This record gives sequence, C-alpha cells and structure tokens, in this order.
Amino acid sequence: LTAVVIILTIAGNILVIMAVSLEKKLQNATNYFLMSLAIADMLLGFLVMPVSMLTILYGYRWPLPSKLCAVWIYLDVLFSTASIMHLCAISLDRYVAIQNPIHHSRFNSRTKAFLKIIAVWTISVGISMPIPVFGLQDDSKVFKEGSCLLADDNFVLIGSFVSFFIPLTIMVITYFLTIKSLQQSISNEQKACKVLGIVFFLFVVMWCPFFITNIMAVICNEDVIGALLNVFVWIGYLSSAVNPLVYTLFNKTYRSAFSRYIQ
Ligand SMILES: CCN(CC)C(=O)[C@@H]1C=C2c3cccc4[nH]c(Br)c(c34)C[C@H]2N(C)C1
Repeated sequence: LTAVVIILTIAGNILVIMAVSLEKKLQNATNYFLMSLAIADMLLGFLVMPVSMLTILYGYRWPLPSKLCAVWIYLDVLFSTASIMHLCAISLDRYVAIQNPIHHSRFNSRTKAFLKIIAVWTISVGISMPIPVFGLQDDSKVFKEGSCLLADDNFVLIGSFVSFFIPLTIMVITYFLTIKSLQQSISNEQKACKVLGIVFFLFVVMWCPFFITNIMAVICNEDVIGALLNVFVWIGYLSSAVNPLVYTLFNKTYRSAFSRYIQ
C-alpha cells in the first residue's frame, strides 16, 4: 500500500513536468509556478517517501547512519513547507485574478512568477533553517528512543504555527473572499466555485489531521497518538502525490496531454 503512493507521486509529477516542458500552449506564467510546485512534490516523492517506506518496513530501528537522521527530517520540513506555501500563493493569486481581473492582467508577468517562486522557496528554507544547524550536533531535534522523529517541542509547536496554520487561515480567508466574489458566464463561475471548493477541502482534509494530532502529541494515552501520527503523515504525503492532478486535470489541454503522454 505504501509503495503505491511513491509510484503515484513520481508518475503524476513527471507527467506535469513533461506537459509543461513539451507543450507550447501551456507555456504561461501560471504554468511555471505549477512547474515549481511539481518540482517540489517530485523531489518529495524520491528523497523522502522511499526513506519513510524503509522506516516503516524496518520499524523504529533505522539501518541508515545516525548522522543522516538530521537532514532527512530537514527535507520533509523543506519540501512539504514549500508545497504548502506554493498552494497558499496559488490561492492568493487566484483571488487577485478573480476579484480584480483587469489589474491582475495588467500586473501579470513572468517577473511576478519568478518573484513568487523565490519568495516561497526562501520562506520554506527559512522555516527549516533551524533544524540542520541545531540537529546534526546533538539529539535535540533528531532522535527520541531510536525513532528518528522530530522531538523538539520548541520547534514542533512554533514551527507548525508558521508552516501550516498561518497558511491555513490565509487559505480559508482567501476561499471565503473568492467564493463571496463569484456571486454562459454563470456556468463558468459555478464550475470555478466547484473547483475551488474541491481543491480547498481536499487540502484541508488531507493536511489538517496531521498537524492537529502532532500538536496534541506534544500538549497531551500517547500510544494510539503515535499510530495516528504514523498514518496521517502518509496521508499528508499522498496529498503531495495528488496535488499535481487536481490542479491540472480540470484544464482540457492538460487532460489531453496526460491522455497522450500515457500512450
Ligand atoms: C521525518 C518524518 N516525520 C516523522 C513521523 C515527521 O514528523 C515529518 C515532520 C513534519 C513537520 C514537523 C514540524 C513542522 C512541520 N512543517 C511541515 Br510542512 C512539516 C513539519 C512536514 C512534516 N512531515 C510530513 C512529517
């Protein structure tokens, strides 16, 4: 079951890589931010998920060297954060595009896309900047009874608040403002509302339980909490596996590209 998620991740990300890099009609500023998101989930699907499957297969005892535990957790907080701020920036851009379309089109450029990519990756690197320089030289953030689990309450609580919950409330405000703003064109607006709702509720359903139970594991019968964490982390990874699909399949050109490249 676990091996299915890794394969789905690599395939669904390589498909959008090939669809944006080898299709003239889809070379746009928005498709390049989607390209960056796909790159983030692509790296997450190879540098993290195989190692997580290895940990599940072996158990808590980890055959890889203890020195390597610090950087493998650093990649999780790097790539998963990067994807989360990618989604947050996409929602903000959609709100600017739907609420004020003339001005968005006036300000739309490739420079804005590069600025967005630089900003989200800078923020992701900054949030995960404590862990390697505080974890390689000690056991504070890297180890807890031979589990290779992030065991720093100062960073688990504070880190999640900036990495997930600030983006989460930004996304909820953005969704409520957009759906309050889209109220032949009427059917298009209804389909846009449908897509926005589906995407937002997928992201919330798939990432919210992990961080809630992670906070509860620190504030708070922890044996069941450990297993729930161990399942919801994989749910979170499956979200990054899915995200390239739902953000692109609705577009006709992307759907045709996936139909053709799969042949
Ligand atoms: C190494 C695997 N692992 C052990 C089960 C984890 O807990 C990993 C730790 C994580 C974490 C902790 C704190 C703040 C955070 N922000 C973001 Br985004 C993440 C995060 C991603 C999250 N990923 C999915 C699991």
